Amino acid sequence: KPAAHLIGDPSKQNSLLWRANTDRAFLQDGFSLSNNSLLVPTSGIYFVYSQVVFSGKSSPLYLAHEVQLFSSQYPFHVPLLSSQKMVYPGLQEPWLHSMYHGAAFQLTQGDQLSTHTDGIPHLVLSPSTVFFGAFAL
Amino acid sequence: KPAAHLIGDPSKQNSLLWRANTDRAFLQDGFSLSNNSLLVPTSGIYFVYSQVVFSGKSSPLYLAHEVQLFSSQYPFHVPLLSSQKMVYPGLQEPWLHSMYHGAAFQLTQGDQLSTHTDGIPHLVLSPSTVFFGAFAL
Amino acid sequence: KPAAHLIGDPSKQNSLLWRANTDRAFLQDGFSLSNNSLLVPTSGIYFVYSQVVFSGKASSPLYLAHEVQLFHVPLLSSQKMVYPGLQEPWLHSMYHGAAFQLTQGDQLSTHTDGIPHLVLSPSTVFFGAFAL
Amino acid sequence: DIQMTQSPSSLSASVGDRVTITCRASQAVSSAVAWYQQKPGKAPKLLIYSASHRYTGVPSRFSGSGSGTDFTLTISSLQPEDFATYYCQESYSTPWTFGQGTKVEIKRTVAAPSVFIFPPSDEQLKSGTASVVCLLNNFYPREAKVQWKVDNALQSGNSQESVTEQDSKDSTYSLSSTLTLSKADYEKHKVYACEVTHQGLSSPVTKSFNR
Amino acid sequence: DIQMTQSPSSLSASVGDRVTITCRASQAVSSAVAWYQQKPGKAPKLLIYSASHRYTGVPSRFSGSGSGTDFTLTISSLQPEDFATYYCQESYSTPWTFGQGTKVEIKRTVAAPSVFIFPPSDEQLKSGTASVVCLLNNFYPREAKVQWKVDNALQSGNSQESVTEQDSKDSTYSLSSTLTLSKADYEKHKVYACEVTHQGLSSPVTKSFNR
Amino acid sequence: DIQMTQSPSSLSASVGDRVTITCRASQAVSSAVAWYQQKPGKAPKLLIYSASHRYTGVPSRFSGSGSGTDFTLTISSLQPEDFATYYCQESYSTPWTFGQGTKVEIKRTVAAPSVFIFPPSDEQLKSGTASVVCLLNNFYPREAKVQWKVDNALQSGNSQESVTEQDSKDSTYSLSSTLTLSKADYEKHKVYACEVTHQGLSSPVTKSFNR
Repeated sequence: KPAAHLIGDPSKQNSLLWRANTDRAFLQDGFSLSNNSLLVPTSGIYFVYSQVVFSGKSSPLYLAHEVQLFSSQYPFHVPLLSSQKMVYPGLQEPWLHSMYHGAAFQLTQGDQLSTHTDGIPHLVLSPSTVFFGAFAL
Repeated sequence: KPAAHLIGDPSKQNSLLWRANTDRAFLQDGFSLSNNSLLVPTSGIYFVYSQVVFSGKSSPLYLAHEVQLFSSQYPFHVPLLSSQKMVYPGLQEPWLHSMYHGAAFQLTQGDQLSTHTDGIPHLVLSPSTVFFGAFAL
Repeated sequence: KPAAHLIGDPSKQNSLLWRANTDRAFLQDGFSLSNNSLLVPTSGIYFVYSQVVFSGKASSPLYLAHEVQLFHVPLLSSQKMVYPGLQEPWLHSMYHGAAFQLTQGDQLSTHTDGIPHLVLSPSTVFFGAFAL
Repeated sequence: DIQMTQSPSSLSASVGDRVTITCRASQAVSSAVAWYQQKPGKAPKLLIYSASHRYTGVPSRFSGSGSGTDFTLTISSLQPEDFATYYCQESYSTPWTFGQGTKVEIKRTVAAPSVFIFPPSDEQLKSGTASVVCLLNNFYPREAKVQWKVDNALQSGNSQESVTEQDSKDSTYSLSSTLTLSKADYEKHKVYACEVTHQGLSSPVTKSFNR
Repeated sequence: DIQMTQSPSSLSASVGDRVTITCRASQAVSSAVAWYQQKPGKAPKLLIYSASHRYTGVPSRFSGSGSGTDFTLTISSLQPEDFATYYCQESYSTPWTFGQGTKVEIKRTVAAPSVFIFPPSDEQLKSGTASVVCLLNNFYPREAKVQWKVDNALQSGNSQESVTEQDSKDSTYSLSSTLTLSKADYEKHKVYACEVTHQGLSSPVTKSFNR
Repeated sequence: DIQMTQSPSSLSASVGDRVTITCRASQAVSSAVAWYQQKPGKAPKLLIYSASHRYTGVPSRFSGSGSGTDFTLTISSLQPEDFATYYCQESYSTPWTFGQGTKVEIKRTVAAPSVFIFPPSDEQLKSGTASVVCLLNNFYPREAKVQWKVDNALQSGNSQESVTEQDSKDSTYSLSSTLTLSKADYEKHKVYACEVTHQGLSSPVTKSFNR
């Protein structure tokens, strides 16, 4: 059974570039990355999940993080999983927001799972706090 | 292998009606809806998950979402997965609260999965934000 | 195919002791507890999940955390940091899960901070895993 | 609920013929449709589930297609034992409403009936009523005509018929007409005829007995 | 910890009998229960895991049921190579406590023991110690009682016993018992008796000697 | 991108030898590595995927090992038909870079070549050019030297060689040398010679014709 669990590269801090080549991250039975996307190995149902954590501290700060499926038609990107938060100005204490979700999706071979994030500078890059994963049912 | 992923009906806005007949919704290998419940197709272990998102802009406002298993006993429903949040009056900005959870459960054939929700009007009814789903292990 | 769903003992309220012997909780096909840790029955890939919920009613900040360790290395982590001047009661819920390659005899356990503030019921505080 | 509108209501085809049956669902319904086959006086048999999946044991000539809202059961080579009433069933919602059924009859080369006439039993005649029975045996098509003649005076409203279902080997019918009258009226007449008109007979056959 | 209380501790059965062994747990324990077979001088053998699942190559006359607290092993038709001790074991928690075992032994008819008494040898008396032996021979069932009297005064804590396994022919037991006391105390007294109580004995048998 | 550095570029081993080939990756790559086998003028064959898994119908002498960064194809007992370029490939990222290949040659006992010479065809002399052809047949090793003497005067830049691939049975090679020259210059001379040097010949073999 195909499975993959991805992790952020902490060496970037201004990008969320996924990897699978450490302790705690992996590709298995056919998964593969193509330009920061995860590539569905065969058609079938897949549980897909992803977690992020932001922290910190004029205008409102928009946080967001989405698991996407690349498509050929307009949009080019349909959202499978979505979360937003919005941290505001006058906060006398440091903040910390955490987004987790996962669901089952029928996918086909060669489909592309990517993630888009807003508030990347605020991400908490560690193996247990920011991840992207998928496995075949 | 049985699996189902359910979506809310946007044409309702006062009730949370699960449906499986659209894009990004499905029944597979025996799942079936019965009066807004999910019918467990055979006995075995299932991963059961759900997500909701609430949003808005005198008295406190109570939000809650729960994955229930119908029972013959009393109070006829036993809680499998539960979350609350409590959004209060004097908020100078719009709010948005999100609730996710999933776990493995031993169910038998004919069991009925449903969800009780508190705060229905404030639900964000879109496929990537409000869903209910289960699959066989 | 192995699977476990563990649940808190509410007869403790100052320790979070897991059990799989009630309604809604179980061990299937090889799992076992050993001193509050889930023992991995065979080597392979598992999905591991946990949820907790803290609550209070409001001098110094209060640190909340919940973690799924590999008995110490964190697999799943979360924090929150509730502060003093809160004119209304509070409630923070934490959930996460993911796939991990585990070997036979690996020990899944959980650390928690702010244990007194936990909300112990079957549907609010749990910890479980299943083989893929 | 969800309504299932199966078409056509019935159909007739010969052995070898490709038979297509349609089912249209009131809503969109995924592939959550099943097909059953029921021979009279017996329980339905599962034929197809999940729109296209053939239930185990079901021969290859049975196949199911369709998705969303239009569904189709197809028998490619209709067989002499394939006559039955086929139902579609939506499997998505509850209750699991069935289509109204489609009755399939098998077409066959014409076959003349074999006529047999049975007089009243001696022990029934002590009961004060006489039952005379005529038997049309192994014919096709179904349409036959039975005339009851009593001393050549033909009879009107005192006879009842019944037909078997088509044989699963030879695809033929059988008829049983029962002329009934009081012993009082049976003692009055001498000649009891049974006259059969059919498409395989080139001229009506009469079977009779003297009382 | 978790306690596993097997019952009965032993049971006598015959071939083709249905044998039911129970195991009751101190906690609820999911279904995390196993069963093992053990013959003397050999390691245990896995029969059943997960309460009801049979380990590979285990014959189907073996089965397990039960959930929560009451678990049972059941041999449907006993076979001559099934006479062993059966252990249940909780697999839920650590350590993985075993029950104390049930011994399945061979049923046969009641058989009174035949009693023999042996005085100390003379060469043993040179050692300063005196062993008196009582032999109970070829009896059934196993429950036998031995009383040592020394000049009609009965002894308490100076005897050791030992019983054989069911004989490989008549399935009987045999018990040895050894009163053991100094050459000093041995000379003080004259009459040494050995009183046996058994189920096959209608009144108690006393064997004795004078020194 | 990622780079896949295979080594050695080329090796030579006898039949039944254990052959071992390495691939070092530019990054860590999980176990996402595949191995292919390519015989000349044919598409690659998949041997191993996922570092160690053998694709179906690949014989058991091919094995793959390695993790993270240093990977290894192993042929336990080399067969005369296993001569090929072997490619490793990273399956982790895109594009899925292959390594540069490893030419596995088979080592054999030495075998002197059989020499044959061919004059120019009469129909080709009409064209105004004369090709002379020398064949060296079924030799080993590949290293051979062909000299062209025209009237004992050796030629320089007017011949071309081409060699076949190792035979799949006897593991030999064959070479074709083609001395090409104008019809004019062909008829100025009489003796056309072909002088072959090879390890299998203790003394160089010349083969020639007159015109």
